[PDB]
Amino acid sequence: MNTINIAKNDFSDIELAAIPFNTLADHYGERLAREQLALEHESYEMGEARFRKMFERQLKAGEVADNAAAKPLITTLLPKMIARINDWFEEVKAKRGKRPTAFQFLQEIKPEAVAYITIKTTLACLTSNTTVQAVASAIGRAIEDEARFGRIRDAKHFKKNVEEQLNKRVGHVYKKAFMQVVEADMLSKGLLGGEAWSSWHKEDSIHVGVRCIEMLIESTGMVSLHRQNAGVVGQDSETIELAPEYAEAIATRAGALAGISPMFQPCVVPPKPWTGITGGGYWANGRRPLALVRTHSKKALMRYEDVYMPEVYKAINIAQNTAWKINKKVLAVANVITKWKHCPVEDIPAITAWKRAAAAVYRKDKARKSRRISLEFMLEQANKFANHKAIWFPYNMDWRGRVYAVSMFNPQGNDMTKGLLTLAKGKPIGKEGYYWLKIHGANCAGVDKVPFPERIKFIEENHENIMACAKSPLENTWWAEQDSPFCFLAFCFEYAGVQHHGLSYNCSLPLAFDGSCSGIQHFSAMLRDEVGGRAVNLLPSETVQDIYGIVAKKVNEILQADAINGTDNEVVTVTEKVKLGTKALAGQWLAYGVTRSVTKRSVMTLAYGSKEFGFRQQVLEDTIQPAIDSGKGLMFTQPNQAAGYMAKLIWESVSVTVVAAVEAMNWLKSAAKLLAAEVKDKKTGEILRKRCAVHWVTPDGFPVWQEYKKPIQTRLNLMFLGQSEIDAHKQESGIAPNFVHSQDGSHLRKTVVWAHEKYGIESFALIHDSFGTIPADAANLFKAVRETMVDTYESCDVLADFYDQFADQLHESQLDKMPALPAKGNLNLRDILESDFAFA
Amino acid sequence: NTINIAKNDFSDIELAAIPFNTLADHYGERLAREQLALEHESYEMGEARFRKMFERQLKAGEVADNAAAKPLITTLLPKMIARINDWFEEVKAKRGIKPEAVAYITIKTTLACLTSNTTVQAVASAIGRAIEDEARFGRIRDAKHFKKNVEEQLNKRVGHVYKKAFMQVVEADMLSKGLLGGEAWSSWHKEDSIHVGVRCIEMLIESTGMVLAPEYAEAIATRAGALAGISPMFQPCVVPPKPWTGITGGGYWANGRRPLALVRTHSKKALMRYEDVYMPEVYKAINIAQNTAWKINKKVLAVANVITKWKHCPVEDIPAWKRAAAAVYRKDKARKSRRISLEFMLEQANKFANHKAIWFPYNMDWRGRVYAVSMFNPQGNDMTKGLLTLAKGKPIGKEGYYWLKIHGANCAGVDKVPFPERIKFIEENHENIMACAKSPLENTWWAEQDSPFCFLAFCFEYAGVQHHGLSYNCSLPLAFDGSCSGIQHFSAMLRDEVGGRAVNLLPSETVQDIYGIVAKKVNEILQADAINGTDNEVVSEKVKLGTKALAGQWLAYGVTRSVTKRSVMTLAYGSKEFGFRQQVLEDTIQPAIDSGKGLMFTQPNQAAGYMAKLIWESVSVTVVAAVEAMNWLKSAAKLLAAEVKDKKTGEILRKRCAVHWVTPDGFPVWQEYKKPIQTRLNLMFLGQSEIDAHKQESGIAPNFVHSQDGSHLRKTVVWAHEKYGIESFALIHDSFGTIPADAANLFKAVRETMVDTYESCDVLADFYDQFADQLHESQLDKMPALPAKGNLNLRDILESDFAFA
DNA sequence: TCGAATCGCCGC
RNA sequence: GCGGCGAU
DNA sequence: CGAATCGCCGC
RNA sequence: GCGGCGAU
Repeated sequence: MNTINIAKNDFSDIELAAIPFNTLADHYGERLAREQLALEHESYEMGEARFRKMFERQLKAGEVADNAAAKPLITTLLPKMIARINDWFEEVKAKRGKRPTAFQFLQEIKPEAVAYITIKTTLACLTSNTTVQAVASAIGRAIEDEARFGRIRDAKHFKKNVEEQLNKRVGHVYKKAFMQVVEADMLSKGLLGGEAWSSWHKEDSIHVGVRCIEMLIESTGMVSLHRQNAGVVGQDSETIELAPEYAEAIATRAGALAGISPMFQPCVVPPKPWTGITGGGYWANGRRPLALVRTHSKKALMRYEDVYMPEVYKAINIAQNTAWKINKKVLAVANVITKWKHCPVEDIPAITAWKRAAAAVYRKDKARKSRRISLEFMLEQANKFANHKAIWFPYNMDWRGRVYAVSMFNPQGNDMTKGLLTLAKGKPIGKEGYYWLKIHGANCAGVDKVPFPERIKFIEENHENIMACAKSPLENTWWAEQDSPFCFLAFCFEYAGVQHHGLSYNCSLPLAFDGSCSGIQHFSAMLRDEVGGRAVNLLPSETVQDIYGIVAKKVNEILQADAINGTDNEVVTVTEKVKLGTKALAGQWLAYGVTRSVTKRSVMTLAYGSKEFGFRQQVLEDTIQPAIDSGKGLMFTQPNQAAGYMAKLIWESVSVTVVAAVEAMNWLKSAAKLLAAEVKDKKTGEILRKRCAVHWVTPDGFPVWQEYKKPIQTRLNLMFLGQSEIDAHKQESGIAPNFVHSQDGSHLRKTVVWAHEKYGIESFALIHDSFGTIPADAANLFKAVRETMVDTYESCDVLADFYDQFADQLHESQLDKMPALPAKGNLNLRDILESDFAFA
Repeated sequence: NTINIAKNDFSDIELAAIPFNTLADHYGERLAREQLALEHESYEMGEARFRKMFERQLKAGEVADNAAAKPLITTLLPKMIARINDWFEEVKAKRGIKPEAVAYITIKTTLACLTSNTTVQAVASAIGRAIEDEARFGRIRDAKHFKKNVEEQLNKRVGHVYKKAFMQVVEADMLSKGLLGGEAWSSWHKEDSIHVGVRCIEMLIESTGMVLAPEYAEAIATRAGALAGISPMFQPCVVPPKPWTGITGGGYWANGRRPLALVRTHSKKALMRYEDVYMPEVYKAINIAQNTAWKINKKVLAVANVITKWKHCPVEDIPAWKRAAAAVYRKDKARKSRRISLEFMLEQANKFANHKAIWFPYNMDWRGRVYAVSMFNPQGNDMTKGLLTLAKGKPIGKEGYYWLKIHGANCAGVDKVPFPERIKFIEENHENIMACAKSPLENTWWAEQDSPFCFLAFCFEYAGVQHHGLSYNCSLPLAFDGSCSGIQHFSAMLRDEVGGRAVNLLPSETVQDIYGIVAKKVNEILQADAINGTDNEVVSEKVKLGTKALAGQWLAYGVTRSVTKRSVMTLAYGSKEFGFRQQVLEDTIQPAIDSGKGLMFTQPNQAAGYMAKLIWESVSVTVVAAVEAMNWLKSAAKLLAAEVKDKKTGEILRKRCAVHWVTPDGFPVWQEYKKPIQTRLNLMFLGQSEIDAHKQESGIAPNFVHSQDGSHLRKTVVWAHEKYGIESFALIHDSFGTIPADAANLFKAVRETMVDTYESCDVLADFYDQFADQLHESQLDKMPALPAKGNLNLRDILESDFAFA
């Protein structure tokens, strides 16, 4: 209800405590220590204010039970209510006479569901008319709504196709409106048994809630009952109050939670070097200390305390030390255009389907608001730190070891954020620096599928356009028309500077180089796949290699062959419909024209574990369904048959193109499945080998543990929200994408330390496979990122090491099931050193 | 005043809510209640022990020694210490012992006076005496080289007065020499010593509120209360132990404030590392070991009960030099100490004498060696072993009777002869064994043996077989011990054939005495050394005795297995030629001088040093694998513990690193010896976070070999239980025992596990794989290579009868 | 019978 | 958890 | 200066 | 921590 302010004493400690102050002051002076500790203090202040506004809205909406401060108490009272429900039902049955008027109503709703519906609706009613009648009414109408529309949910098979559309709607009235529509539809089909719901009358609903209110006072006792003006027929009223201890418990938990949810901001001094698991980054001893590894359990964090990973610690601290500053020139442009357009680069002037169209505009209206709120935060943070000579971002890691910045405004964000951020410590650009400055500008414009010589040609041909954009960014919109506009505009400014000030010009712009498909690149390196490696530019090639265009080419080759040969159409009975043959289906697709657009997402999702089944849903939504809406797709007479046909063709094309990827992810999936199973002798039933997690260690020395854990029980209501064992399926789903991500994290970490030690590089722009530095150091970073990758996969056999980790854990029945290690290929790793387009 | 945790807290250990039916359905309610009563009582008994100890410290002003008073003192010392220097600055600013010691001496003397004259003068006068006592005596400490010699004698002295008498005598000897300065101690003015006191008191009240303040008095009390609850006197189980399914909670069934831990670790973090580890075979061994059902040998107990009332030690004295006078004092302390342990062991054995079976929970140390949890357990002294026998029995049979005879002759001490002789000794004394069994009080022959109570328990069973034939059921454990487990294990992994004969690992016609082997080699050097030796040369001026001259004395005295004996048992523990020279003097040169012999040794230390290099050289050629291994593991640990810094920069390339290895059973062990950066020691008063390089080096070789034998023991019990019917195991770290019928099968199993493990695993190479990445670029050139494999075949091990393991 | 990557921000 | 945004 | 572990008792 | 005893 009412929460005392954390801020007055406990946030005051952040600036007061001497040991955090002295440690900061010794490194960077008292005054930078003053600013940093006050800034970290404000970060905690902003975070507490964030909680208070959300709590106020949730209290107003009756959604306090949804808030985290109210979840712990509800978990305690819920069993007591349920037990009292079940006993009441048994006690009412035992007694003889007319059954109480709520008995029948309470029965169709699950005893768990009534329990939560009463607690939430009573908490909603009390925190937002305390009379028992209004709350009993409010309970009853909620019980009936779960009763009437629940019938649809459990029926179930049809509900699975209406489940998503229910979720896509926001707000109870919209959820209820949609459910009245489906109920009418399914009643017309006769699915619900043809039984139209007879609405409860008001006096019934009142009696439903009162029995619930009584039942909580006996069992739980949070609410208590009070009678006003007893014995007077006019004013005899009964009222409901919350137990103060329970209100104090949410209030204590609300305050406890507000002090541990800061809004992290950039540092005005270099971030605190990591010496251990906790307390890196920000310098204050804080209520929410940073962790080196972002984990879901304290235990998975504790495993890292013992481990000796000097190279992991060095890489994070080097990355933290990178000095950034706000690009004021970009910020000047963004401050203007943002006031005029919701998205500044969105609409530049330049020279059943209806139901699906309505869903699109609804999503578009959501997307506009969500996009703009992120924009407003980034600009405000950018304008805040604009006048600082440098700022710094702390770094930590996810549980797989990938590196992420900690502050909400960070260099790993969207274009506008990336454009608003530049490095602080620049060097004179030089001939080689100018060259990569133009290559970077070419990539920001979207000229990336072309060799470097034509990338330079594109920049130099558009010299006058680039110059005009830098001189008047508001008068020439050409930069906004580019693929990465603000980052392109950032290049335009530095390009203009080099021409004004020559090659002596000091440029501090981050020149990002990104691996084309890092997962397939890594998988191709492990098993030495030549064909896969060439497709992802691991091996030197005549031109840049587009894996989508390659797969599209192989798809089109099948289509042309399946147009001359291939099955005729046939008629199949279904519970008679025509089943289109491959010859018909090929003709439809050739009529559409299959490009890299048709195959792109399928290749991207390959590292995530997607296969032929998942491609059909991709193909339908990405190309076929938009084609029908556009008035194309007359060829797609049966859309699902076309998608399934094309998904087969994409999967065959992908698997023969990158064999190492397909084989390696299968081997890891088989490993996790065996380890995640419980081994029980069928006759005895006893479990011989328990369910086991998956663990490996990166060549960088980062350990990682995959323990996806499933909760035992869960509850779900239609209109109100729902409120450990190893999850074997998530273990198999996650093992291959997580393993390859742990490798690219090690590659990134090994790159920054190698670029820092062999070469002089001190500034790093890092987005998981994108490696950036100032132009003067661009050539060496290009060198460094290739040298690391060749070294690890010459030094280490990551899959064989992985096998050595879990081979002991395997049970004797499982060993025949385990596949062998995939065969190595003919690729030579030293060709990666001379590969122009790997970028990594 | 200490609150009684026992009232509410020892109801929590009872845990009379976790269904005792969990125990009661499987084993019966009375036994379940008794077990829960026993664990409850075990916690109560320990609390009473703490209280009696605490009171005695209270009477003697020793509360500052007690752990309950420490955590305040460590909080209050630096605030005090800061205030000492603050006045030191103020007095230095205005013209008009260590600071830590002044703080510690003030706090201890004040707390003692209040614990046991509350006047401000009386305490300051006592505090003034201690500071003056520290200054005069501390001059000897800070001189220092001679202090290193007298330090050991101060440590042997006990009681503030008795250390003072010694330091008084040494100061005279130093001064009658003149070593401390010739300046006698200048006695503090009695009014100045009270002035120093008052001054230190006044600082204490300003720095801390302790002067005693109530909050500090309840802090000792609440901590003392918590410490009485976590120190139980563990008792044997009357039901089978709870199987270990995890890191904690095994063994005893009751939920406790101090649950059992699978691995005994000094740090909670070291225990936490074992939770993630999957070691199924380690868990099996502990659970089968816990499942062994024991019974108290009543016949042994009746004999023990009477002789313990008549003799301080039942078997010590049977009717059949100033340093020496210090030793008889030690014997008087010895005679006491054994009696307290004896009386408790008798008390427990009588307490459980009527139970049809008792069980012992098990856990392990950080090296993985398996220890029984109860204070009364089968890993005790000869009388404790004799009081305990297995409950499960099988008819003895011809094979079992043979091993019963073999066990008896080992208890008699005939363990250096072949098995047919060991058999023969028994029937030669067959009439004496009967008489000992028939009337143990009338015949004292059983007490004369090397392991009398075990030999008496053998006498009872040997009589029992003769009464009822081979049909008679015997449940007595028959323990067989490897001659030297460390040398055996080291010789196997490096395939040293020469070592294997010495430890009887190879099949041999006769038992091999490794002490005899090294001694014969020493004699051979000594004989040659008389023929060729460095001449005596004179380097006051003293003549150094030539190697031939030193040989002549040693040859006149002679060298026997006993002289070499220690240097090889110490060798597994890591002792070296430097260490050897002392022990040779103490064991062989010192008793000769008391005997009147040692006339030949003109200089004892010259003989000890000359001897020392002869055992070490003879040891090195006798067991080359054991020496060659131990250097490699030590060399590794030294590199891991060292810090690598850029010589000019000092920036640390590699931190001090602990060493880690995994036993073939899968038990992991991490060796992290840690040394505090600062420590305070006072001469007259009690003494009060980096890897310790010397401890890491000193410990790695013996700790590694212990982890292997524990892995072997754990492997042996699982192998013996699964391949063979054996369900009852008597285990003492390398001694394997079972009922006589099952002995021959365990006799087989202990070989098979040892052979199978070293054929399958190269343990030292695996150890390299663990620290290989940790080694720095400078260290890799320094690191020695792995010692070479030898020509020993491990298939010979299963054939040897004398290895016993 | 079922199902068909990680991290953050905002909203409920 | 659900809805949307963004990063790889 | 620097020459095994685990218990119990005592200080 | 130091001293004594025991197990290996």
